[PDB]
Amino acid sequence: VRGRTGNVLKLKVNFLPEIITLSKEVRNLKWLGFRVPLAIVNKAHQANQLYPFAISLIESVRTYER
Amino acid sequence: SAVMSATFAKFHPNLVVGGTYSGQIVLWDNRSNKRTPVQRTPLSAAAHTHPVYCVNVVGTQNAHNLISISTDGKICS
Repeated sequence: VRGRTGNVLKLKVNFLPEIITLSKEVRNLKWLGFRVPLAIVNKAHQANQLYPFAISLIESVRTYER
Repeated sequence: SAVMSATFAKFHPNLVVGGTYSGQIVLWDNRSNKRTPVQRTPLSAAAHTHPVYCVNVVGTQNAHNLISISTDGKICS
């Protein structure tokens, strides 16, 4: 949903704050591989594989809306 | 996209290129009626997954190899 005149609603990808967290997970694991639970490792593996496809979808949304 | 290390292009001063945060690399051309990149890279498996931190030229116009270093442990010349 979008907030402006006319009450329009735009497009979106559900991977907006995941890019930052994936960078955090990649740096925390390659940097030293800290005492990070395997659930976070599962999140990193489930979202890093989507990360280029996710931001490509973000590119599609941004260019389509532009 | 968030371009990281947009370096030059040897023997192509106006055909500037740049690696991005998305994992793709973008090639601009000021003299192509598009300041937006005229040669964008898709974010498929051929390109990089993680952010492309260092795109860089290797060799002259004969072997214009453009190594795009990414944070995936994968680079693309």
